[PDB]
Amino acid sequence: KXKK
Amino acid sequence: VDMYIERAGDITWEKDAEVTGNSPRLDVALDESGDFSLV
Amino acid sequence: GETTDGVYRVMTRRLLGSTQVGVGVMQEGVFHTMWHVTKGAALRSGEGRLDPYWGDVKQDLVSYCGPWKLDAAWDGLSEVQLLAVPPGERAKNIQTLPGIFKTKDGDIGAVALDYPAGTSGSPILDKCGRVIGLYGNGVVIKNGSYVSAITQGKR
Repeated sequence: KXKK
Repeated sequence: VDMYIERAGDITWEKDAEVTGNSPRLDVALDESGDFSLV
Repeated sequence: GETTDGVYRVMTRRLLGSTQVGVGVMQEGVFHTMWHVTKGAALRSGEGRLDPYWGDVKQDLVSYCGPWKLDAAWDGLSEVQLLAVPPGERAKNIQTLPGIFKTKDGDIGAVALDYPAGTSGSPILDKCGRVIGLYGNGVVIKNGSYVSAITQGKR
């Protein structure tokens, strides 16, 4: 994720 | 705040594409605010 | 022409540079994205305004200008493609076999692909090019990698  | 959209391409399936990633089998829960969590 | 079919970046700007906060799908005059991208707020498209129409924070989805139009479903069997539109990078197709989110209310396809947060809303496609869901609501597993639900609304 760079949870969204 | 200026929230705006910009076109980024056509939606098309790519023939002969790199297939990658695994396929996990997870037990999860979803709460009323849209959060998924591992169970 | 502010609602021509396609995939779009969702951007924010203040007095300085722009930031890509997500991605969405324009289909049949309706813009589709994930709730956490826009927080359900209005969008500008050129000189025009797109107003929120339908949404659900539990599904983490929102539609603009009309009801949710995307109705194709993962068949539970076939490989799919993420049409990833990452910040500052061109749209790219990534093919994968989904895994599964097993929940008390049933199974959901899930893709194990990792992208920046602003890739949220990128569409997931079946072999006919239909959008079977949007990427970007998921979990982080033990090793720090990511698994996204294939999030689809009800048409």
